[PDB]
Amino acid sequence: NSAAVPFLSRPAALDGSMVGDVGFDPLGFTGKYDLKWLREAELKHGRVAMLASLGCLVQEFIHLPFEATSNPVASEAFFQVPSGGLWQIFTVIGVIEHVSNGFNMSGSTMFKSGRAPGNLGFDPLNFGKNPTARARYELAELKNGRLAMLGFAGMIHGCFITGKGPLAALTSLDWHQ
Amino acid sequence: AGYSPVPSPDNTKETYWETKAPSSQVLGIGKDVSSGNYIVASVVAAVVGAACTGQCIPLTVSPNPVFILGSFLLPYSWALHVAAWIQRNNGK
Amino acid sequence: MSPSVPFLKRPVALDGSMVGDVGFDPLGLSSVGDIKFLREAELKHCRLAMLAAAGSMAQDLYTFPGVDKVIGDAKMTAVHDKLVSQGAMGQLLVWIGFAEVFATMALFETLDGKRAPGDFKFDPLGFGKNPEALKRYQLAEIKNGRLAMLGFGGMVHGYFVTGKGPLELLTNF
Ligand code: CLA
Ligand code: KC2
Ligand SMILES: CC1=C(C#C/C(C)=C/C=C/C(C)=C/C=C/C=C(C)/C=C/C=C(\C)C#CC2=C(C)C[C@@H](O)CC2(C)C)C(C)(C)C[C@H](O)C1
Ligand SMILES: CC1=C(C#C/C(C)=C/C=C/C(C)=C/C=C/C=C(C)/C=C/C=C(\C)C#CC2=C(C)C[C@@H](O)CC2(C)C)C(C)(C)C[C@H](O)C1
Repeated sequence: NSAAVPFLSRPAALDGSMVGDVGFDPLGFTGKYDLKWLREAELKHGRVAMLASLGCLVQEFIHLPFEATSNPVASEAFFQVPSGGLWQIFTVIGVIEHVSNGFNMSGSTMFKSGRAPGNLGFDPLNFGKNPTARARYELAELKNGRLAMLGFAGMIHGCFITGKGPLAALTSLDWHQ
Repeated sequence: AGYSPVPSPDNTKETYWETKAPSSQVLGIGKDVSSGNYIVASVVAAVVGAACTGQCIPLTVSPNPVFILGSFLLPYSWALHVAAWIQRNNGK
Repeated sequence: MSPSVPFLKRPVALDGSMVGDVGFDPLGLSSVGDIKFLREAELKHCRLAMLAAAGSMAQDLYTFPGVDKVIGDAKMTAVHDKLVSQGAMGQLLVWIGFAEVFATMALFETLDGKRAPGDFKFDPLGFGKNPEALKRYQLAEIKNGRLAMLGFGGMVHGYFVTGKGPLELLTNF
């Protein structure tokens, strides 16, 4: 009954309401966990991974003037960079998390207010005016976030293996070994 | 009398017996196997397990995995022949 | 009864419903367990073994560029052993394990009666629509898979005896 895994029954929780649903839950996580919590996690992972993948790609080509910020490899850059700045980013991200969630950062309490999953109210330029455009943007954001999760995973692991940046690794494939 | 009901696994049947032999639901997946099948299985398992055990009695530092596996048929043959007796006295 | 073995009674579990059912179960292995489970296993083995036989012949005939350097003169299980070190067999194992986790979900559905054994709804080119066709193609699949299980056993064991791949063996003998 699923549309993604045609030989498996459609997950009961997935009924086509949330955007991006193709009836893909072969392992039954939706029955065990709240779908709103799962979608919040999915969109957060996708957004962080989108930012991360663009970050690696831009990092390897554009660098800050300082020597501590001139590593084409993202993995190596993490350690070459000062630790104080990394911890500052950690704390600022934590503050942003707290404020955006409203201090309701738990599985039980996050959606007590009733805000839709993935909606932290961040739309400064107001690009969500048109409802149809907003639906298209929601599906595009989900798809691009999933793509970015997988892509950044590939980038970081290929950086571990090759020891080079993403596109340097891509263009320096060793065809003769 | 106020105790909560005891949960038991799915498809749990009544296996208590005061007859000459249990009800063949005791044999589970092999409930529909024939008594002749159980007899032949028990004899074959006994012979193979005894042979594979004899091939390993003076255990070396590199015993044969297949002989180790087959040696477990001697214990298996006992259950097989018990099942044979159960299945002969239950109509099969 | 038992058309296949005329001197034995027709297997109790086998009623002739399933494709390729000639009442063949001399040892009564269908009485133990669920016949749906055994049919899923049989179709898995059929498809895997016929892929394996075609692959043995095709590796004997052609090899991809640059594989000769890695495997040397290895054939069959020797190729396996050689490329486990390289990592090819590991990647195949990872991806097959993914597919097999999803096939585990499929088997659990089959045992509940939701899924027909061996049906993964994989029909891209759309061959099986004419219910008649699918009914023939199912019999052909079962028969070819059985023949292929036997053929791959023969190929591997001929390699064991002689050290030669199937067609290389057949050429010289
Ligand atoms: C952590 C990230 C994450 C999260 C929280 C979710 C959450 C969700 N996804 Mg999923 N999704 C993700 C990543 C994620 N997704 C990625 C990267 C892709 C691209 C392939 C998709 C593609 C996708 C589609 C196409 C659909 C969903 C849907 C859903 C929803 C229902 C299914 C479910 O319960 O998933 C929960 C899943 C998890 C919590 C992940 C569990 C991971 C396990 C424990 C280990 C995985 C290990 C490794 C990565 C797997 C490979 C192993 C290999 C080495 C052999 C749910 C909101 C459906 C939807 O929209 O429903 C409303 C839907 O149709 N997702
Ligand atoms: C068409 C698709 C294709 C497939 C499916 C495939 C599969 C495998 C497998 C299977 C798991 C292994 C193990 C393997 C190994 C090697 N491949 Mg190969 N390969 C393909 C294509 C090419 C091309 C175009 C080239 C190439 C090469 C090499 C070299 C280099 C050795 C050296 O130069 O020392 C090695 C070791 C390069 C070469 O030298 O070819 C003359 C080269 O250019 N391959 N290749
Ligand atoms: C929130 C919001 C806004 C916004 C916004 C913003 C800033 C949105 C930013 C979105 C971004 C940055 C999206 C990035 C997506 C990246 C992807 C999918 C990467 C995939 C990589 C892959 C597959 C790869 C790879 C690779 C691998 C693995 C290995 C490598 O060797 C090779 C290779 C490179 C090929 C605005 C400002 C408009 C306001 C509005 O009110 C709403
Ligand atoms: C279903 C489906 C599709 C599909 C598909 C695919 C990819 C189907 C593939 C089917 C295959 C690969 C079938 C292979 C059968 C092989 C056999 C029967 C071998 C027997 C060997 C023997 C007897 C032997 C032997 C031998 C022995 C033992 C001794 C040796 O010395 C040599 C010797 C040779 C003599 C498509 C793509 C159309 C799409 C569609 O929408 C869905």
